[PDB]
Amino acid sequence: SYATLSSGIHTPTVIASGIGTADGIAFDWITRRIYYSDYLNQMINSMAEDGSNRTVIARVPKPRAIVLDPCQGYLYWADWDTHAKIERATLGGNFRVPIVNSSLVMPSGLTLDYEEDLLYWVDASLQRIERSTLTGVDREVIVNAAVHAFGLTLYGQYIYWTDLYTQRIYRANKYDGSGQIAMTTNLLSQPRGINTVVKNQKQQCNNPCEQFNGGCSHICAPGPNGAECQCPHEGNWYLANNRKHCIVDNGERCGASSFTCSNGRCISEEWKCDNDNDCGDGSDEMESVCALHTCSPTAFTYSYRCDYYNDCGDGSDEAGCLF
Amino acid sequence: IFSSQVAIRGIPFTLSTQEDVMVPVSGNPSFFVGIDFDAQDSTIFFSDMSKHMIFKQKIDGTGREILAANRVENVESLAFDWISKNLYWTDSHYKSISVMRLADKTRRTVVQYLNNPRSVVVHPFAGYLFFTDWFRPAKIMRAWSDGSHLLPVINTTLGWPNGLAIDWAASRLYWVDAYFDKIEHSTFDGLDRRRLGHIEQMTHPFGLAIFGEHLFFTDWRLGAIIRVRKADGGEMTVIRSGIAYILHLKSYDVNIQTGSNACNQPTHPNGDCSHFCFPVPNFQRVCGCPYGMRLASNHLTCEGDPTNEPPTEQC
Ligand SMILES: *[C@@H]1O[C@H](CO)[C@@H](O)[C@H](O)[C@H]1NC(C)=O
Ligand SMILES: *[C@@H]1O[C@H](CO)[C@@H](O)[C@H](O)[C@H]1NC(C)=O
Repeated sequence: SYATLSSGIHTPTVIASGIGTADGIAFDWITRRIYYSDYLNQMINSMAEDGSNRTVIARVPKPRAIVLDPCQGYLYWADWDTHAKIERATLGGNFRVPIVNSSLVMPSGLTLDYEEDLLYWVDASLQRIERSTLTGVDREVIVNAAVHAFGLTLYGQYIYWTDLYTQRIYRANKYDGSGQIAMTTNLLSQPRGINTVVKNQKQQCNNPCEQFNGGCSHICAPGPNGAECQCPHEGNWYLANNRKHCIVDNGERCGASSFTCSNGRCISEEWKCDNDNDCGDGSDEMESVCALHTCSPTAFTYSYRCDYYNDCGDGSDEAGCLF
Repeated sequence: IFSSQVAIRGIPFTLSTQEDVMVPVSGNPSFFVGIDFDAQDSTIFFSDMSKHMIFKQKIDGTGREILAANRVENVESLAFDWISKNLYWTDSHYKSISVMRLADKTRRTVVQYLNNPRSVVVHPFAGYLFFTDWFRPAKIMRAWSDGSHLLPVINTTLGWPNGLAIDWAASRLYWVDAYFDKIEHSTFDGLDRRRLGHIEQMTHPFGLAIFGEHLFFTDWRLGAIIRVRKADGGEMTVIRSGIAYILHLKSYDVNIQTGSNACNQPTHPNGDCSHFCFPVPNFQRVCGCPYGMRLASNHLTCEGDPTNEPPTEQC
C-alpha cells in the first residue's frame, strides 16, 4: 500500500494484497515500477506504478530486502534461506549471482551507496553492519556493536539504522562509523524499516524503456546496457527478436531472416516491414519493429526502383523518371 | 592482347594472319605490365611500370591519356567493369587494390592490407572481384565489387597463382599456377576444382585467356603464346614465339562487354550512386564514394568526411 503525503487523511491504497508474508518494497522512478516481493510464493515480482503490469522478475526461496540501481539497471536483493545470499541480478533478472553468501544469517536493510558504488546491509542475528563492493570482493564491518539492528539507510556521509531492542534510530559515519549517536528517543514501538526521501534529484538515468516500451511488446525493465524486456508471469512467454517480444512460447520459432511475430507465426525478415501484415499479427511490420529507417545499402529509400512498380521503396515506387 | 616488356600488341586469333590489329604501344624505356580493354570506346588500359603510371589508349592509337599518377608504383593487373566504367588495379608496393571511377578519375582504395597481390578481375553480372595473392601460403581470394566480403574461395594447393581468366560463357574461373605448372578451374564459389591435362612443356606460365574452345597462356621460360583446348588441353600450338619477358594475355571481345546490371538503368546511372555503382551479387548495388567522401544518411549520395578522411597530400 501507499499513502500520499499531501492528501489529508489518506487511506492505504490496496495493491497486490494477495501476497502473504512479505517485507520488501522498492520503487524505481526511472521506469515508474514497483518491485514488491512475494515471499509467500517465493518469487520477486515487478509491478506497474499503479500495479497493473505484474511480472515475476525472479523467484527466490526467502526474499525480504530489495535494492534498486536504475542507472546500473541491477536488482539487488537478499535471500533468508539457509546459507543466506545477497543475490544480485539485472532489472530483468538476467544474471542471478549471489554477491555475498558467507557470514550471513538473516540479511536485512539492504542499502546501496550510489555515490560510492558500495553495498551496505545489516544482520539482526549477527548484530553488525557491513559494507561491500557491488561485486562483493571487499567486505568491511562498519558497525561492530548493535542490538537487533533491522532497518538501514544511507545518505550523505552518514548511515542510519534502526534497533528493535532499544527502539530508536541511530546514525553513524558511513566511512567508518565513528559518530554512533541516537537520532531519536525510545520510540514506543519497534521501528521496522528506515528509508531516505530524496526530494532532491535522485539517481537519474535516461530510461531505454521510454522509446516505444524500449522495443518491447510487453513490460520493459531498464537493465544494464540497454532495456531488458519483461513478460507477464501468468502466461507462458518467450521473447522474440533479440529477446524483445513475448510469444506464446510453444516453440517452432523460425530463425535467421525469418523472424517470428508475436503470434508465433514467422515470416521473412525481408518480408517484415513491407507495409503489410505478413503474420496474423502486425508484428511483421509493427511500429517498434519498423521504428527507424536503417535501410540496407542494397535497397533504395533499386530492384523495382523508378520502374513503374510499387514494390520498391516508396520514394521510387512507380516514380519512373525514365518513362 | 599480350603485354611484354618491349611493347603491347594485339594479334588476331586466326593463325593464318599475323598482323597487329591495334597500334603497338611501345616506349623507351618500357616495362608494360597489366592490360584491359573497353569495347564500347575501342580503348585499352595499360600500366607502364617504367613510367610508374597507368594510361589509356584507343586501339588505333589516337589518344594516350594518363589515368593515374599519384600513389602508383607497381601495378600488376587491370580489371575494368564496363557497366560502371570502373577500373581496378593492384599495386603490389602498397599491397592494395584500388578502383578508379573513369567518368571523373575519382579514386578509391577497396581491398587493401594484402601481402603480394598479382592479378585482379571483376565480374559485373555476378558482382564478384577475384584476385590472386601468391605470397605463401598462396591463396585465390574473392570479394564483392566494393571489397565488402573478402573470402578465400581457394586456399589449398596453390604455389604461385599468376593470372585469372573468367569464362563468361560457362561461369568458371580459370587460373594458372607457376609453382606446380598447372592450369585449374573452379566455380565462382570454388566448388568444382578440376585440373586440365598436363601441358607439354609448361614451366612458368603467367598469363591466361579464354576464347572459344581454346585456352591461350603465356610461359616465361618458353617465351611463347601457347594455345591449348579449354576442354582438357592438348593441341599445343605456339601462336607467337621469341617474345622477351612475355606477361599478361588479356583478351578482347565486343560480346564480353554487353548486357545490363545493377547499374546501367535509364534513370539510375550507377544506381543513382554519386560515384561508384559497385554491382554486387543478386542484381543489387552498393553506392561508393571517393577517399575524401563517405556515404550520407541516404546511401545514394556521397558527403565529404574531413573529420575521418583528411585530404591526401600529393607528395
Ligand atoms: C500495463 O498496464 C497498463 C494499464 O492496464 C496498460 O495500458 C499497458 O499496456 C500495460 N503494459 C505496458 C507495457 O505498459
Ligand atoms: C579457406 O577458406 C575457407 C572459406 O573462408 C575457410 O573456411 C577455410 O578454413 C580456409 N582454409 C585455409 C587453408 O585457410
